[PDB]
Amino acid sequence: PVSQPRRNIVGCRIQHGWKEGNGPVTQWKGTVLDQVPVNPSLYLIKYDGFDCVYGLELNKDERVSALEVLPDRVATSRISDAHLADTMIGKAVEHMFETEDGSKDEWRGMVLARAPVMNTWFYITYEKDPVLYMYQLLDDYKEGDLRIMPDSLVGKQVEYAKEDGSKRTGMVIHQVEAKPSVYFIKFDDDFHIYVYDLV
Amino acid sequence: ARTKQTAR
Repeated sequence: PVSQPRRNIVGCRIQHGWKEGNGPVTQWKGTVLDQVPVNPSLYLIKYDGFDCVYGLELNKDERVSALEVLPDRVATSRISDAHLADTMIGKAVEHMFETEDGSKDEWRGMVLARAPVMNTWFYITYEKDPVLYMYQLLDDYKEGDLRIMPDSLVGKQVEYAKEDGSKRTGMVIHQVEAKPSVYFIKFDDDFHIYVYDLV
Repeated sequence: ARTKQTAR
């Protein structure tokens, strides 16, 4: 029942090709943030240039090619405003973005956690787009683009009714510490991490 | 402010 002993790659910088279904190989470079306890094949990765956190079975997915774990070391970045950061956690927020034409575009959301590994970054999700995002929110805050407002189900299966008249099954993979009724869900055949209040 | 990525 043996398997090749591997270095734990959480915290590592990686790069790899990805075989698009009936398409070209695309190239990806990112940071491994986490290895999911209930499914150790599954990693959460923040890719450079992509706002969404993705979940991939990096060593198992046959679409991954030329996976390279880099020696590049992620900086042990001390937190500038530990106080401000710590208090944003679990808070509802109004997060200001910019449109194509530069017009304002405000999104209601919730700050979930400081991200592991890239710890000047934050986990955040949105009321109108409930997947896991990741930004350096202290920057948005300082620039006035982030306004703050005043048992575990992990391991269980959930079914969601797809808007295109269909159903799918996911696993509850993580409980948000600051808000224990909020969980991360991973569905098969979807790379996004869904964030739902399960109470 | 940040630019929203329309695809993801």
